[PDB]
Amino acid sequence: RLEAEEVYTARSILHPILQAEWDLRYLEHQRKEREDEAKIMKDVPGWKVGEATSRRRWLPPVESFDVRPLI
Amino acid sequence: SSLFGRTEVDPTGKNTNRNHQYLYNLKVLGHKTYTRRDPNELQKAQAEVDTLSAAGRLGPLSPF
Amino acid sequence: HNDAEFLGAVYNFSIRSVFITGILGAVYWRRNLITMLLCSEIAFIACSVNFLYASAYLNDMAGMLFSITITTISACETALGLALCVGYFQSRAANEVEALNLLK
Amino acid sequence: LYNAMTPAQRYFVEGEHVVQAEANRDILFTQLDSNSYLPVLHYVLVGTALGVVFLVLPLLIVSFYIVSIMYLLFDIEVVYLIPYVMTNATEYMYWVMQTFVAILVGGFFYEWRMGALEWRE
Amino acid sequence: SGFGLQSGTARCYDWYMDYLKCMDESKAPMITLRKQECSEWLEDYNECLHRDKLKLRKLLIEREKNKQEAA
Amino acid sequence: YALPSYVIVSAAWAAGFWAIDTYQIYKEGKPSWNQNKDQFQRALYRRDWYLRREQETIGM
Amino acid sequence: MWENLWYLDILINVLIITIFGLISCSSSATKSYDLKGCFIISMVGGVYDIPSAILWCLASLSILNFNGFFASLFLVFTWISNLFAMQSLNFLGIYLAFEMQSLCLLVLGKITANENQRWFAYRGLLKYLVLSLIAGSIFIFHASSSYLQSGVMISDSLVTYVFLLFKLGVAPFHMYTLELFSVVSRHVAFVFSTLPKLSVLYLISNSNIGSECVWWGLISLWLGSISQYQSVFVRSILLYSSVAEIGLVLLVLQEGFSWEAFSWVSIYFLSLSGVWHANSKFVSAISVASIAGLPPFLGFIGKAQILKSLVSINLGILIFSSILAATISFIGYLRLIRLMYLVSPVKWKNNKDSSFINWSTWMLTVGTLPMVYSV
Amino acid sequence: MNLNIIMTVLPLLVSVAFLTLSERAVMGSLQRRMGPAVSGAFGILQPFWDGFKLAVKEPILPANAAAGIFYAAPLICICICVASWCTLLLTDLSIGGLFLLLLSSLAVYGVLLAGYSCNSKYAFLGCLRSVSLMISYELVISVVILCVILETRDGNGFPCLNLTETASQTKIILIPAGLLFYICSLAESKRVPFDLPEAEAELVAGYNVEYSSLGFAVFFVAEYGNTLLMAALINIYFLGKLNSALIAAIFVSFIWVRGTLPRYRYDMFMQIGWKSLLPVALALYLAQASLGY
Amino acid sequence: TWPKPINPYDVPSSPAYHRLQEPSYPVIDKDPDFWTAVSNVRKEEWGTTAAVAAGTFVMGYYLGAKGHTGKASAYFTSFLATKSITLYHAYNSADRLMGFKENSREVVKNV
Amino acid sequence: VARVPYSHELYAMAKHIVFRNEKEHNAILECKAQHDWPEDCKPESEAIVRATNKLFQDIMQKAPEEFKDYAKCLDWYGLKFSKCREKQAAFEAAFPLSE
Amino acid sequence: MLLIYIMLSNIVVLALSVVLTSSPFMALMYSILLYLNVQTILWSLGYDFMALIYALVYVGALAVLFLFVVMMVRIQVSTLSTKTIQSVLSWLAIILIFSYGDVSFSFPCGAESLLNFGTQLYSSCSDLTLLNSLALTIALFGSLV
Amino acid sequence: FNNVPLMATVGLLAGAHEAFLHYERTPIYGKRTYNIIKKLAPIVINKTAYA
Ligand SMILES: CCCCCCCCCCCCCCCCCC(=O)OC[C@H](COP(=O)([O-])OCC(O)COP(=O)([O-])OC[C@@H](COC(=O)CCCCCCCCCCCCCCCCC)OC(=O)CCCCCCCCCCCCCCCCC)OC(=O)CCCCCCCCCCCCCCCCC
Ligand SMILES: CCCCCCCCCCCCCCCCCC(=O)O[C@@H](COC(=O)CCCCCCCCCCCCCCC)COP(=O)(O)OCC[N+](C)(C)C
Ligand SMILES: CCCCCCCCCCCCCCCCCC(=O)O[C@@H](COC(=O)CCCCCCCCCCCCCCC)COP(=O)(O)OCC[N+](C)(C)C
Ligand SMILES: CCCCCCCCCCCCCCCCCC(=O)O[C@@H](COC(=O)CCCCCCCCCCCCCCC)COP(=O)(O)OCC[N+](C)(C)C
Ligand SMILES: CCCCCCCCCCCCCCCCCCCC(=O)O[C@H](COC(=O)CCCCCCCCCCCCCC)COP(=O)(O)OCCN
Repeated sequence: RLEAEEVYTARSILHPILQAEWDLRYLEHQRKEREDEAKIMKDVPGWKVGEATSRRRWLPPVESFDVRPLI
Repeated sequence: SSLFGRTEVDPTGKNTNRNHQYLYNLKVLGHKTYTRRDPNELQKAQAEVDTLSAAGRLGPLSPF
Repeated sequence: HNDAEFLGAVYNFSIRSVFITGILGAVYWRRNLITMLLCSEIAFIACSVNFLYASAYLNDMAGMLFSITITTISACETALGLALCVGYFQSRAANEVEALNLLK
Repeated sequence: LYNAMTPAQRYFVEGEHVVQAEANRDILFTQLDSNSYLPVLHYVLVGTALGVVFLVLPLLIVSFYIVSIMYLLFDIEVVYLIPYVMTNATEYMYWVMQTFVAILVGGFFYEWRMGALEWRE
Repeated sequence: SGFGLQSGTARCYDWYMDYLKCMDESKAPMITLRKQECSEWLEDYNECLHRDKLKLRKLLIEREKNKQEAA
Repeated sequence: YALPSYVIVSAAWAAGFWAIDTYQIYKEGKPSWNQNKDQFQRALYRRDWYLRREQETIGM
Repeated sequence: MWENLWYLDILINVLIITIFGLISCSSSATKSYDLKGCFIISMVGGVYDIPSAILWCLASLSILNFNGFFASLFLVFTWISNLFAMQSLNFLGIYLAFEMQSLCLLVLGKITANENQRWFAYRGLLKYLVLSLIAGSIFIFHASSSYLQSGVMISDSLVTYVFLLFKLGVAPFHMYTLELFSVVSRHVAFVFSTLPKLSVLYLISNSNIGSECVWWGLISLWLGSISQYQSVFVRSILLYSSVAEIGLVLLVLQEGFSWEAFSWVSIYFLSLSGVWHANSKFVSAISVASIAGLPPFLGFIGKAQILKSLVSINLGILIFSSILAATISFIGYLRLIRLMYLVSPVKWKNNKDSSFINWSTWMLTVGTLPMVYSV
Repeated sequence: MNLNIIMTVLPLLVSVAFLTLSERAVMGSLQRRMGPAVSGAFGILQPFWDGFKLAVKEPILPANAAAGIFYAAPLICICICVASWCTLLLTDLSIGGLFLLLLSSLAVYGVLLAGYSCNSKYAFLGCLRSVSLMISYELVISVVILCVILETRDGNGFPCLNLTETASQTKIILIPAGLLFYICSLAESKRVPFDLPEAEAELVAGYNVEYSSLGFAVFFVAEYGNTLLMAALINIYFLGKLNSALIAAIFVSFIWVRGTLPRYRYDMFMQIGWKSLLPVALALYLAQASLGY
Repeated sequence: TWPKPINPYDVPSSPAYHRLQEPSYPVIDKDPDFWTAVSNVRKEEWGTTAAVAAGTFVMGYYLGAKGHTGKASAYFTSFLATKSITLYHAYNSADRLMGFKENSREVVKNV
Repeated sequence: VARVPYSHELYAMAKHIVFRNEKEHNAILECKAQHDWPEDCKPESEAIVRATNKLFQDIMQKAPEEFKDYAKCLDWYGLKFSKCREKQAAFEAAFPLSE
Repeated sequence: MLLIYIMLSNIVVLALSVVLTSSPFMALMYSILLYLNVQTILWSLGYDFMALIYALVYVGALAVLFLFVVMMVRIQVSTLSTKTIQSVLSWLAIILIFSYGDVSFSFPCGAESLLNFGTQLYSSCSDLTLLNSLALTIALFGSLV
Repeated sequence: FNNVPLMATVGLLAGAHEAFLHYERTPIYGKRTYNIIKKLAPIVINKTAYA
């Protein structure tokens, strides 16, 4: 029980930093993607790059690095 | 419960009809609601971070 | 272009085929009572797999609980049905030939 | 070998080096293939091939029904008990488990009382 | 249900709860009316569940990119 | 005599256990490859793998 | 933890009675009246409303005519399934409760058949099982597709409506009742053609499980009436009468008339009790008359509630069909009356076990005047 | 694939052969005899002679039986034994011992299929008796495993059934459950006390007796392999980290108990498993559950 | 996203059934124990319990005598009915303590 | 590209972070709890990333061998703190926490 | 991706084989192989315990029950082979019609945890676990008599 | 053309009913010289066309 509490404490400390670096990486990738999208959609009229799919809440990516099929 | 439930009348009359599902989810799971940060605060904070980085007080974005 | 869309379509085709093969298979190709209950099990398994798939899609536990319920009820139903089949077969009169094959 | 197909799965790492490294990788438990059942299936194929080789080499040169049903129903009861052992139970989880066990012990008592457990039949 | 697979809650539990809260706020005498008033929240929940708008947007981008490449 | 047959079984399994232990510790890189991993540990290992590959790409 | 105690008490009660009955099993008391009384007392702990009190009344009356600890235990299991069906909030509650009830039907049917009756009883139980498996599998497959598409399990859907249509036995999903109930014991057929209905009606009324389509009740009304008229066997006449009536009741219940269906089910139970447990010609005649809907008996009040509800919705086709189908049904009931007193001398077994039968006949005669307020 | 599979399979084959040699070496020692000395001098090579000779014997064409199922039964057993050992030594599967329990429930198929091949009225009852014994003592094994999982937690505190983590600590509390695991292991290997076969199988009631070539060889080899797997499981769960010496000692113990105990009748062993072993294992489970975390 | 860390020993859990209601009356005890609820049961309720117990003893004996086991049935029926009524009374008293139901007498008796 | 030290390193510096970097950790927790969108929390994410990287660098100079030794021990023992008590105590002595 | 596809496509061939075969014993064997393929499909969606459950309850126990019944009731069903070319194509057409153009959703991967599953089964969802236990008791009592 | 689908459906249901009744009686065990579909297809087609 005490080793578990130590491990939990450590993990709770690391989680903010890992989520912050993931979020920052997400932001640079999304920016690069939007730059490419704007480049591709320059010809098409009435297209707005960076339109919000969800009006209010942030939509997280369904696919994640952590979950990988067992087979 | 999650799968089953029964209904009783309120003698006092204070409690009234609301969605049972909503009330259950609020009591057992809870609702997380988030706001959107106003742009001026964010701009100032970001500028402050950048200023400190230029000064060199803050550390590297990447360790190596 | 998207592997997941292709895989989702393949899964949907496969699961639907397995369901129809279970429900209508033994009746179509006339079989004994034992094959009818085995195909009924195949169909229930297909539905439970669909629930597990949905639970993975929505990150929800409801399908996993419905699926454990299917496993329990399906096994109880099969055990009772097989008991009925044995009792039916032990009471067969000499004249009766394919007693188990009602669909004949 | 499952391969990440999106940038988010690849931890937003750019380049084609990563894709090649991932595809030609080895199944390591301390890397990208943890709790993987693919080795088990490689083992099943090896075992089947080994048997097939042995098999082909020389060629060139009422109580039972009752026990089955009781086994199936007790097995499902144990399947229900398996999640409980895999959690650090609280007082209320303990009492729910105790009710479940009481129902199982009642069914066992019915089997004992009615003579099903005796195998004379 | 509403519970998550690993912990917490389902991937789109909050969107559904938002829609339920909107329906609770509404004073319409029938459920049909309230759903009509809260339809936009339902559209957000459906959007988070299946990402249909994002898929359409990606399809259009890919198709235009193919058209540019062929030309 | 029971002892020679018993010795052969013991030694053969000891040799197999050593060979698998060393082989794995050589490839996986640690004696703890077999230890149980939860979701957090699996995600950490996956992140480490992707970060190492990114570092390799950056270096060259 | 206190809310859980209410539910927990029922389980504790059932287990202790089960183990007491097992320990005190002897030839001296084959009819365990004491256990029957304990079971009745136990089922009072699940009464929360008026529909639950009707469920208790019907279960207790059914329990009286079962012989032996085993049958009464399986009736208590049926009661538990019925109580949980009324409280089901999603697909899992519906599926679980109804399939448990199906299991209890399969056991009750199996354990009330003699060795000479096994050939036909086990065939009818097997046919019931296979049809039930088709219904349950189609239900769960569609429920899975709905859960995937919507993300939530909501009991307001076409999938549940079609499933509950199968459970009621209307439109083309009434054949299991005909095949199974013809070959089983009279009590088992009576208790499982009335009690299960109350739970389904409660679920439909409370969970808004109604459709705009009137074809299924119209079909059940016409098919049942014509098949009742053309049926030579008396069991088929009684079985098809329930099909026709439950079709009409289904049509009335979709439009929101819950009170009338809950009063109808109680009157129908009392009316069917005396015809099914036939011992006296007079009791059977009064029962047939009540099922027919003759005005001096309580059956008239039950039919009146449904007909009165029909005129409010103002659907002409339903009213016309109802009148003609009722006439056709009346011809079948007249056939039943003719068979008893106008065809040949009738001799029946002296099964002097009229537990609630005299009370039911009295309640049918006497009850019309007290319940006149409803109609 | 991986080179580890070779390093697992080859030791299993050598070890199983010497297991067969040990069985008779011990039985001879108990009965004031000696280990076979006409095959060679050291006696190391005695099993290879049997296996090589069994290869030479002329094949018999199958009679009045389906060919597929006849071929399938050896493949099924040779697959289960391999998968078991390779999931016992080369995997990190969080619920790995549960997988082993699943792999042990599949050993029933080989016996059943062998019985089906006979297609004899007596053999139908004989196979049903063997499978009844296996399922009856597999239920008890499952309850014992449940007792094993209450006491097995990992460093991070997450309950699981990883063989490495259960092996890491030795818990003396579980020893009451290890006795039941040992009796059940004897039953699952059809040892003498639970050896219903031998009495029934003197006449050709039905069993793997039908095979008399590479088919019969794999069955016997698999029998010893399963017995050794049970010995490994007894070591890994109740006796600490995997020790080759302990696995061999447990096998020797099996042989000793075999020799010193007479066989049981059909009703007697099954009555032991349902009305004796199962209540004891349930009491041990409830006691461990009530002790708490 | 990142998996949230879970503490195995303290995993959030809740009972199956929940009463969706805000306490209308004062909350004498937020989470009453069984003994606290039993101690707050009214005298009239205990009288009902004893009347039920006696009646069920007589009915149990009557029904048991037809099967030659009157005493055993009488005691079992008494125990069963007393237990069920007592649990009902304790549930009602716990609800009164929680403030869901009227607790005027309860608050006065135990301040 | 935002990047932070490897798992073994983060575990070895975990105790130090909450004593030395409290400000950034609290800030990031509060903002993350308040705002779902990742852009809204970009300043605090950048802050905690930079702070962790700075901590890694100052540990690498002040106690180069002690940190490396602890990180290797933790990696060898599969990120289990209990087995590395001696090395942890040495590293903590060499580089005191909470300044 | 190839392995997941192969398993998904195979499940159809293993389901078709059961109905087509005329031997009840062989149909069970194909069903057992179908159950194993379902375990392997579940492994690709990220479930380990659930896939174990399917194999334990169905392969381990239910299949044994089916074999026991089949042996006791053994009938001569090798009468005639009726698998005319016309019949098979009609069956494959019915299957194709039913299993076509349904709503498809992207393949998901979801890590499961027993700690959460056990917690929910014995706390929030205790009502289901006990009703299922009652269902098992009903089956036990009815089957044994 | 908008309202015929109903009549066509009813005719198809009636023809399927009659065709099934004919098919059910025919014996699987005995080999039949004639093709069953050739016998049954006119039933369904004619009923649907007349309706
Ligand atoms: C003494 C006072 C009684 C007066 C009033 C009764 C109310 C107080 C209850 C007091 C108890 C007396 C029982 C009489 C009524 C039973 C109702 C009831 O009890 O619960 C209702 C009551 C609250 O529910 P509610 O009053 O119905 O209102 C809720 C909502 O309004 C929602 O419920 P709703 O459905 O009523 O909603 C209103 C409804 C309007 O509904 C109505 O108008 C109802 C009309 C009343 C008809 C009465 C006949 C019903 C048959 C049931 C017979 C009672 C059996 C007794 C069972 C319980 C025994 C105690 O509107 C609708 O449209 C819904 C449709 C309703 C059905 C349609 C009515 C037709 C029924 C069939 C009639 C057909 C005729 C057939 C034959 C007739 C021949 C003459 O619950 C309680 O107070 C607690 C229950 C506690 C019971 C047992 C617990 C004590 C013992 C604990 C441990 C037990 C173990 C130890 C054993 C001890 C002994 C050994
Ligand atoms: C406002 C009321 C109108 C609404 C109607 C619904 C409400 C019901 C109100 C009155 C209900 C009365 C029910 C009448 C039942 C008739 C009594 C009965 O059935 O006795 C049986 C009882 O049979 C048994 O099986 C006895 C077993 C249990 C005995 C009673 C159980 C008592 C449990 C406690 C009940 C109290 C209720 C608990 C709290 C409400 C005896 O008959 P037999 O001996 O089997 O055969 C008779 C033979 N012959 C007539 C031809 C001579
Ligand atoms: C009037 C107030 C006091 C009445 C005295 C009764 C107090 C005794 C405590 C309660 C015991 C049960 C009450 C008796 C009612 C039913 C008992 C019964 O079934 O009567 C006979 C048989 O059944 C009947 O005859 C039916 C009688 C129906 C009830 C008639 C009695 C009416 C008043 C009794 C109960 C009134 C209230 C009881 C206290 C509240 C029992 O037969 P045996 O088991 O063989 O016992 C006889 C003993 N021995 C032969 C060995 C000498
Ligand atoms: C028809 C219903 C079918 C489905 C029913 C589902 C609903 C029932 C689900 C519950 C099953 C039983 C689980 C226990 C029920 C009530 C909970 C309970 O009483 O346990 C107490 C535990 O409290 C106790 O009083 C401990 C002593 C309990 C002793 C026995 C009471 C429960 C007996 C259960 C019956 C099972 C025993 C064997 C079955 C015959 C409450 O838990 P905690 O408050 O978290 O733990 C105490 C910590 N603290 C108070 C400080 C917050
Ligand atoms: C009493 C203390 C009070 C506290 C309560 C605790 C209760 C005991 C719990 C402790 C757990 C350990 C129990 C050990 C397993 C024995 C199981 C119960 C003993 C028993 O009933 O005897 C026989 C079962 O043993 C057998 O005969 C099985 C067959 C044995 C053959 C193989 C034996 C292998 C060697 C023994 C294991 C040693 C391991 C290492 C060598 C049944 O027979 P019965 O008919 O007489 O009983 C029926 C009489 N109604």
